[PDB]
Amino acid sequence: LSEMVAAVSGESVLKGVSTYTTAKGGEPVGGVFIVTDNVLRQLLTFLGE
Amino acid sequence: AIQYVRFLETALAVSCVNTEFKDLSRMTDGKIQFRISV
Repeated sequence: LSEMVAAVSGESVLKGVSTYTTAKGGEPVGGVFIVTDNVLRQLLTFLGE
Repeated sequence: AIQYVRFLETALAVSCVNTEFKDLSRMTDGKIQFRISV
């Protein structure tokens, strides 16, 4: 998954677009993984916290 | 997607020791002479 996140470029030409943030705040939201249900349950089993 | 980079901020600068010398183009040659007694 980190290799997948690394593949996507981090550069936006508008250079300063405001960001969405976590409910705890601070650091911004970087991406969205879209999955199916069994995949979602297995990813939450392997990756906790 | 510009990002400006400073020489002093990158950690590579801990290797070199950096002095500003105002007129380098006029300078022809430079030497260092070490004297080591054994």
